[PDB]
Amino acid sequence: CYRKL
Amino acid sequence: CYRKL
Amino acid sequence: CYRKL
Amino acid sequence: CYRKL
Amino acid sequence: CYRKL
Amino acid sequence: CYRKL
Amino acid sequence: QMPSLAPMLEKVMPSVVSINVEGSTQKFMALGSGVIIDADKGYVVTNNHVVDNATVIKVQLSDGRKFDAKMVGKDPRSDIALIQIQNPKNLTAIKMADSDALRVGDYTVAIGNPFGLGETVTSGIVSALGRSGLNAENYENFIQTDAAINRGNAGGALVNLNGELIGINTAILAPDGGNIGIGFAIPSNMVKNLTSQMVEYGQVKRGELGIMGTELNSELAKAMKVDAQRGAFVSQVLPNSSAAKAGIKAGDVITSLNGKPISSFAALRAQVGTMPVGSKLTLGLLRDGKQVNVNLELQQSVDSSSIFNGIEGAEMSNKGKDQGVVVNNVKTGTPAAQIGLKKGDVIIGANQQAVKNIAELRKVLDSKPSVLALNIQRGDSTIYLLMQ
Amino acid sequence: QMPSLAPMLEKVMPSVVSINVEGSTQKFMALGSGVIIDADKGYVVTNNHVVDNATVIKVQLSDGRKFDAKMVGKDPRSDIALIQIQNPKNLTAIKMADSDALRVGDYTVAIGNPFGLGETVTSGIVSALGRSGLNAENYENFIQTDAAINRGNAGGALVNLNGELIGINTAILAPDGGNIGIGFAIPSNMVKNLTSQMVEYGQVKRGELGIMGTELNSELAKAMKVDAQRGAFVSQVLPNSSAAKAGIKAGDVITSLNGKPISSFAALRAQVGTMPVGSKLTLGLLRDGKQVNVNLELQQSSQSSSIFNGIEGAEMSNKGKDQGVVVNNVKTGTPAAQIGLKKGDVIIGANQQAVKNIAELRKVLDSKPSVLALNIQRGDSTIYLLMQ
Amino acid sequence: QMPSLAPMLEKVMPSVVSINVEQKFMALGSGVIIDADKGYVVTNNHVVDNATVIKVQLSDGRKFDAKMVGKDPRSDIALIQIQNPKNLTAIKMADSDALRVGDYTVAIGNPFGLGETVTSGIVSALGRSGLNAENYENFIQTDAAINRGNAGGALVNLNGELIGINTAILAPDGGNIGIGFAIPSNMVKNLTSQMVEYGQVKRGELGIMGTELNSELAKAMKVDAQRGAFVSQVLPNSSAAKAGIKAGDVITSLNGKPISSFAALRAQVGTMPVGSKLTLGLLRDGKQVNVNLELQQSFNGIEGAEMSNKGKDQGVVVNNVKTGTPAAQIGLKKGDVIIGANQQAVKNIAELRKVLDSKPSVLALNIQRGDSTIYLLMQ
Repeated sequence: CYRKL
Repeated sequence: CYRKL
Repeated sequence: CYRKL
Repeated sequence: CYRKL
Repeated sequence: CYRKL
Repeated sequence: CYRKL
Repeated sequence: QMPSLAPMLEKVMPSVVSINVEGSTQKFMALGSGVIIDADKGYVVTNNHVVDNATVIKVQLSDGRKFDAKMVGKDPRSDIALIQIQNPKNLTAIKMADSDALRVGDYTVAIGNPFGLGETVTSGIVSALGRSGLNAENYENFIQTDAAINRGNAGGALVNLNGELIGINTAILAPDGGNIGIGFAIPSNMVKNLTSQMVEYGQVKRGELGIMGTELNSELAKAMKVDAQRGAFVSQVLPNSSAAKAGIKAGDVITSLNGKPISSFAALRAQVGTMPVGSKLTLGLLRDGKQVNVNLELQQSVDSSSIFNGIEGAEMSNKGKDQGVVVNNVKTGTPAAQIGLKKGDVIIGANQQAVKNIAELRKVLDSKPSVLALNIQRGDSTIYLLMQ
Repeated sequence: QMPSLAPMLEKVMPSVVSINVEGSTQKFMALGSGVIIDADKGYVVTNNHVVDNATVIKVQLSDGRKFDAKMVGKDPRSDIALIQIQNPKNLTAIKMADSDALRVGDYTVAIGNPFGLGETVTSGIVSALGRSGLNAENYENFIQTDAAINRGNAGGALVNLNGELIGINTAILAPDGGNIGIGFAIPSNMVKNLTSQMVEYGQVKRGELGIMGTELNSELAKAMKVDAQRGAFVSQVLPNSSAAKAGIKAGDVITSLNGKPISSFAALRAQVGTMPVGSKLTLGLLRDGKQVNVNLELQQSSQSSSIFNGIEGAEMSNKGKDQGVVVNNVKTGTPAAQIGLKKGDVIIGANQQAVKNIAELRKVLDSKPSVLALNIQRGDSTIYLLMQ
Repeated sequence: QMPSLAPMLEKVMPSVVSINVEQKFMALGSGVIIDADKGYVVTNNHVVDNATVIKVQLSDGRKFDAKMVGKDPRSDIALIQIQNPKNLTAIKMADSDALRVGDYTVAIGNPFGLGETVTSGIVSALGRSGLNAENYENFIQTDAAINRGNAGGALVNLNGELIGINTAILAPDGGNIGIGFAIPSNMVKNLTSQMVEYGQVKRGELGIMGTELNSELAKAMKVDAQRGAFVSQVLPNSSAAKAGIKAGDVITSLNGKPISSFAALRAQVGTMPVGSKLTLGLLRDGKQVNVNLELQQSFNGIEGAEMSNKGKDQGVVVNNVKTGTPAAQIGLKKGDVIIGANQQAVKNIAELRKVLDSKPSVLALNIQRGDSTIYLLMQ
């Protein structure tokens, strides 16, 4: 999925 | 409970 | 199916 | 559960 | 009592 | 039960 | 003359404790184990899922002494908590070790309290490193060990052959609920960091970089003509962020962190989310063939699901010069949807309470009223709206 | 040229056997394992519960040599059997070790016939010492091991790295009938003490201290201002007792046994519950924090399957001077209910043979005629009972 | 200073992989590289059978693609070949016969797909079998943790040398209970290398029939050993017969190595290739008989009948047909002489080959049953 960092 | 040696 | 312990 | 074997 | 992997 | 070998 | 672990466990085992915890909600008792970090202060690290929703918490040392101990901090996004002891007297602390030196092959000795039997020791090896994904949400950089671990081992110590703490055991993988050769442990360097945030702050200062990404497979490196197969592909570089300030390129792959290679994104993602808001770390890159290493710093990130308490439906903040709470959120079908909270409407507040900011609301909401009725006004229409 | 258990297991593995019993309650057959104690006599030790209800017992050697074996006795209170090999030739006996030298963290190797496969070896470590409290009736002082142990490892060997017997593998804690890393084994000194009586007498002389007591927890330790958090608390001392003679008063906390620290009351019970009558021993105890030592010996305890070899419902009490086969305990619905007689009264007059002593029974009770005729004197009257 | 396996594993993990296979199912598993240049990976047949596509993923991330090379469901070894292989690492073989119970073992695989996982243990026992009756098994047993997906994995000794391939475990709950089995290296060596030279496992058998030797037979027939291999009948005209093994014999050693059970020897030699020579240790009348043997199978011929030439250019002769064979179903009998086939006058088996090598859907044979002239039809 979309991944945030 | 209570035991006896 | 991962168990945590 | 304890198992005797 | 029969299994495989 | 005899098996060839 | 034999080899043995007894000389090491003879001096470390007093630094592992049993944990019996009582909640009030539905009320339950739960079992577990912990690790004494600080002798004098009494800081005992444990798992978050072990200690949440708990009225009474009692700690039982390796000795047999029962203590009391209330919470010092928690963090369910990585499953680490901290507690400290009532009347800490003559304790023993564990020695931390650098989890970043561990290799797939080192021998591990686990400690904990399975099935409330007491302090049991197990031997094994580091099965593999940087394990993530068994629960996609939280930060996972799990050390995998074949050391045996069962129910109640959580918060238990995983220590190398010198007795230095390399991990806190947090999970297993058991289709029948019994150890089948897979244990999972959170590295001590992530643990030392969150034990270090719960002491000074009381909570965790959720750090923020300013990038986005996704796990670099072996397919992307084939077409992107990238040399490495495992890394972190920086899709999105967020603007005005401390990350972008370092010149982080779009389309890079982070492969280094303190000169130490990186297993996975969800590991690097996990490795970073366990840090204080004002730390400084280096990243090795790979733009077009040049491994440009750049320093960096993290920048800030006030959650409102803690004001909901079961009726969470959408995101509410603060407006202007405290004219009111905020409703930019537009959610349909949520727990806060049947009660008709639509967009562009905050007011004063409930039960004759002047509410113009998020804090002024929290002042009186948490007086626990039987029924609470907002005052929200849409356009010119002053309406009301009731809960509980 | 790497480290290995193979050179030690070359010599010790023959001393481990597999046993296969057939019997009645039915029809059933089950399997276990055994350890050769006396080579020249044919003395195999095993678990009592694999030996209950035994018509024919056939050991099998490691090399495939089959044999036959009659019982030498049993001990249902510690789950230790012992058996005698019929026509034994060229056996090997395993060396013992002192269980009082075991420390947590030492290395262990488990040998047995799990799952009817054959002589299977597993390794582990001493997970913990002196675990008990799985069934109140039995004297247990178990050793916890992570060495894999499964059904058929019964009465197996558990040994240190010099091939010296430390334990007889007894039970596993495993919810799902398969080892999850917890194994329990009776220590060597216990097995050594019990078997020793089982050779001379075919029974265990139970010698008592004459003390009542209970587990000392850290909350009772707060009560009595005692600086010990585990130990043995003294409820009351019986009159004309070996302990009462020694100077044991109510309100003392037993802290050591022959100088060795005490893990629990359950261990103190099980440890001296096995020693033969008149065994010298030292105890350390705590009366108002003045650490007092005392010495004593055991005295006699005073106040069916021992002979039947199949039905443990009744209990053959002491013969008496003139009397015999008196009984003082039976359960309703036992195999001692099909027989006709009851606990309240019993004597002897079997098959028109003037008989009174339990030894005079078996000289005809082993004759096994087609039909048996008891002759108790229930009440003041004469009666008879028939069988087979 | 603490000892560790990380030095040994650093050199060996490159040689294990994870494999994925794809009404239609999708499979997990593990394999191990045998030949770096050609990219040969070995694994268990029960992960790579019924495989539309075979996707190998090395230790470093690099996914590749593999095709089948051989298979052998009877022992459960199957071999793949990696397509377009660059920079591969071959694991070093070990001689299983040097294993002893009590040795230390390391199990590398891909359990539950999680990733390349390492687990330690000892040699629980050797020569185990009897779990799959109709199967060749000489299993190594290890208490090294092994679960679903670890199959086809690596069992290496403390020096990283391949001693066996992890295969099956006994576990009522579906999780390892401390009883894990593995196929010995030496068997894998014999099975793999056969799949490269011949594509299949050609495993002819010497001609002993017989059954296990139990301690009860030791008493009845004055036999010094309690575990071995008892010979019922020898097949006639087989190597076992030619070598002079008789009924009532007991087999105690294979090539100087002792035998555990008849079911093990039945597996050790089931993996040997056709014509392998060997020496058995026998026991007749309590005296040591040492034998030497050579295995045997289970143009100039045809499916059922044997054809040789006769005379100059006259035609080939069917010299014997076994009843029930295909060539006896088509009607060919003893003595028939083939002068033409499909309007093509035939002489030698070479003019018959090119005609037959056309692989036509029909065969009209202009034979000569005795003095008469007939046609025979096949296919």
